[PDB]
Amino acid sequence: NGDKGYNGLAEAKEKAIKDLKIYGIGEHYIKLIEKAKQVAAVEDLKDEILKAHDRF
Repeated sequence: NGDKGYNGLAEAKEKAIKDLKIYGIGEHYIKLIEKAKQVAAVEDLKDEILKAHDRF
């Protein structure tokens, strides 16, 4: 995970922030996915972001 040569990381980040935007997630958290080091971080961040969203 986090392979710079493959586009899997870029596609993972793309679909991750796609989900985020669907849930009305702001850029503050969307940037976290973009700054993710690896796909595992992308998945973990997305979840934690949506938890913070659902946390009221």
